[PDB]
Amino acid sequence: MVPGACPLILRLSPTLHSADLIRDIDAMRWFLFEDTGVPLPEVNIEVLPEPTEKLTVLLYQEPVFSLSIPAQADYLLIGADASVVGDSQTLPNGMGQICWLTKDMAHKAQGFGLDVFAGSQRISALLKCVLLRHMGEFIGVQETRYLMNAMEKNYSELVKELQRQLPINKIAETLQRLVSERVSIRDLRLIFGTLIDWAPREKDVLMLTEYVRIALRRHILRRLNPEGKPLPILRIGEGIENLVRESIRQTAMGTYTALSSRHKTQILQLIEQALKQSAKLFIVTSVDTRRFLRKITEATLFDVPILSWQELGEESLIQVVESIDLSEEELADNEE
Amino acid sequence: MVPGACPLILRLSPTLHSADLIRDIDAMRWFLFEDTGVPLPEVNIEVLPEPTEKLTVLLYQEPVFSLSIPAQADYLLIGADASVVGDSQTLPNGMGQICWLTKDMAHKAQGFGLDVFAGSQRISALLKCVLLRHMGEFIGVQETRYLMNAMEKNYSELVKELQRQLPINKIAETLQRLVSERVSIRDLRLIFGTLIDWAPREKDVLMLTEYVRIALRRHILRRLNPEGKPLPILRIGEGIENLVRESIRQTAMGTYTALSSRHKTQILQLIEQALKQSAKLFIVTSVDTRRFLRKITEATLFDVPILSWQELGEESLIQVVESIDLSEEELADNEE
Amino acid sequence: MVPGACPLILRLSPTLHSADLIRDIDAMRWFLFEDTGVPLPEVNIEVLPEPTEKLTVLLYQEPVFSLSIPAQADYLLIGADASVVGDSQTLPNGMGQICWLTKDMAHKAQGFGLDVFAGSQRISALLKCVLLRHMGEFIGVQETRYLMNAMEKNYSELVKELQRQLPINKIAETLQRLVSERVSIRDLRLIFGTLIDWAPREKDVLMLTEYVRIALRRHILRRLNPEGKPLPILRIGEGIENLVRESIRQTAMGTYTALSSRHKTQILQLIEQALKQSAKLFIVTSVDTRRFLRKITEATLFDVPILSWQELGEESLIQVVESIDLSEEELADNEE
Repeated sequence: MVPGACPLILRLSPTLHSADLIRDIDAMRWFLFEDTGVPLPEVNIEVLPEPTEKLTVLLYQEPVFSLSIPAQADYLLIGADASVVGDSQTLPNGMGQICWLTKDMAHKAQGFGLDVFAGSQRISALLKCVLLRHMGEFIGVQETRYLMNAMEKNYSELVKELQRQLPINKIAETLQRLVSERVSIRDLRLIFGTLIDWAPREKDVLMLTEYVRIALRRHILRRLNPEGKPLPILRIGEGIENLVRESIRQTAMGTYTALSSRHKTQILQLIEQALKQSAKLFIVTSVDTRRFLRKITEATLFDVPILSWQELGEESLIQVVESIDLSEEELADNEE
Repeated sequence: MVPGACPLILRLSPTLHSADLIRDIDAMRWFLFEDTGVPLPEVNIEVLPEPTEKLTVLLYQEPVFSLSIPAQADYLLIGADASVVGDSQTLPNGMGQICWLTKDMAHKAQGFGLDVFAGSQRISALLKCVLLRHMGEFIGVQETRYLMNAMEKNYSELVKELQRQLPINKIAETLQRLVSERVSIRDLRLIFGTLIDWAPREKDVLMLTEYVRIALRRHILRRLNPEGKPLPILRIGEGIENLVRESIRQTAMGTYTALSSRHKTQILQLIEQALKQSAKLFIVTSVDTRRFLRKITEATLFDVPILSWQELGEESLIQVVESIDLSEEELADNEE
Repeated sequence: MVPGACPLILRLSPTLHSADLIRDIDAMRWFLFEDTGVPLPEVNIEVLPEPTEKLTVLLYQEPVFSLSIPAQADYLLIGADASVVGDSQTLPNGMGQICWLTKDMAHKAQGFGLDVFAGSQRISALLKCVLLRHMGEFIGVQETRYLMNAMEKNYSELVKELQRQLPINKIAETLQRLVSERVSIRDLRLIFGTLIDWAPREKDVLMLTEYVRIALRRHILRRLNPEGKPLPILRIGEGIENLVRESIRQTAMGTYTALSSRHKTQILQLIEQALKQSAKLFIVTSVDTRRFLRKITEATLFDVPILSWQELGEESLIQVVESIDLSEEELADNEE
């Protein structure tokens, strides 16, 4: 009887198991560490006897992924596009769209300029997807202490000064709030430097997270669109920001937004409606109200990245696509 | 002469004893630990010479379970349904309904899609029931310290930070208030993380329990209805919440509800009456007054789970069944 | 010359001594420990040469029990009833009624469904009676420390937290006030848990005793009437409680009752008069004034148990028998 949940469990029918699943999942963990910077816990492989082909992924033993692979399913494609179509189903919890392809169709898709997974990889490229939706749960206080104890090899004075500046719970909160926005924390040295520089002059951890986001803005803007080509930007017009700035209320532990449910909701469906025009769009708002806006749209729209004007340097052009704007609701709609 | 009561004693006539009772009770304890997360103390088996077939379950040597199995009783069914009927009796203390079945009738019931216990299992499936009604008594201060000392293997910094945040009595109070609502505490890591994040900004342990309940809401909503099918929700109309919000009185150790016995009582019989329409219903109220409402209906209706609006995510639909509503009583009924 | 009185001395004529008195008294001590939870000190047997058959029981060397067994006395019955009668005498200090029976009459009484003591047991069943009248003197500060040092085997953190909460004299006071009401303290774990939960928010030890009584209310209601059959309840009407609530006066060390001797006395004889209708009755009053009422009737009526409304759960019915009520006296009788 040992307390503490088992962190990561992958349950598979013995048909799906193979000899290269171990090293494939190992390489998946290594790649995810190099990309997002959060060291994932080693996976526990459980063989579940079942005639029906099914796999499940268990985070802390709460079933969060469950999928049944069809019989003809041997080549896997993540996401859907116009060039290749056929046998597509939507992942649960709104994680997206996937397709199963035959040998020839998948060869054509691979030739078209995409990646096609076949064999044990079909597990990894699925498992990885799940991890990208639940990454923020693998960085807490103990994981933060592990990162700091690993960084005490080369940066001993940096870690010591940081500890003298901020207690470990605030560091863990900042790292978690960074990771839950798909901002990589591989560059821990710069993060610790920014928290040290901006720690004496600030007390709400959320502002520290904003500052660490700004100091990483080069990395963020590279990881969004790797090539220098301009990808679209959806500005928010001054109405919504001017609305939300009066929602800022300050207590001894920070500043929080207080908007009526009507304003929140209408913002959510209007943003959702305006995002159907193109597959990938980047929302943009002001610096002072970026975080608050994320806090009013993180629950439903998770994959959409909410940048800020200062987080885009003057070396990046804007390629404006739309202009979202609303006035208040309770006093009068005036835009809605 | 050794002080301290004997925790768990099962007294049986020598007829009921067997060779597989030891490992059966062991597996029962293991399953209950994996389900609810509270490590139960090892059971003491006492053989009670009695011609009459009778068993008793003793928590701290205060007889709390006493049942006499009939002579023809060899196959056991927990709960009653329309498909199978015959030889049904109600467990004491309002623990429910059970049936004893013959070999053929129990085979038919098992084929119908239920579980039938026969042999030593008839003890376990009964004993377990008792444990599910008294679980909250097996988590105190010493048990909390045992859990923390077990979690000091992998999460040392998490436990140290928690201790620096909250004294052990508040942690034990929070865990007990969680377990006495059938909220599993198997995921201790997330519980400690939430208590660490929300401990500096809060002093009434009951609010901390509310926050830990919210952070577990995915688990709670899975454990209530394991399948994604919508199961019924009984809302409470705004009258009762608007009534009870003025019952909140704040002292230096927290906020408590103060309602006249008339309001409490009328709420209890009206809820009890409205719950006879369906076997299983989930009450729903507001976030601010969930706990208080539980505190005014925990004594009589224990098995009914009282969720909250925020504890249900926007990814779960509502399947409204009824709408409970009352006004005040002392000033004027106005609904009653 | 050694300070400190000899705790328990039983003085007997050599006629009454036997070879099985040692183990009989040992089993008596063990049973009393399992029942009331207070570990009694080992008895010192003194042989007192006397032609007259007489025994004495000495608590701290102050003669408190003295009885002379008649010549024809070989079978002993404790208490008197209608079915068997003959050779009955009243124990001193109002401890009750006993009977000596011949072989055939005692056999008939045993067949009637009672217990009959013969031989060395006639000492034990008498000695035990004395112990049940003076139990509260065997739990002080040293005995409390012995109980806590025994409970430091399995509950180390529970005892440590309790000590950090309450000094040992308050714990001893609470245990003594519990034992002097025939409330068993065998379940020390729950008592310590309740004192830990309710210690920060309270300073008068008497309230802590009330809370520990409430948390034990299951044990208490079982030990009063072991079977689920309803046994009578004598309510007190609102007059006396409404009278006594203004007697509550609060000093820096707690709240005490201050009533004129007339009110006290009249309450005592009226209760005594109303209790002659039935052999066994349970007084009931409000939660706020139970303890005070006991404090105004403990001196004369000791054996009568004074429960409280909250100490009876809603699962127990009331079987009201009478309704005691009085108004004030000094201002005007108005009921008396």
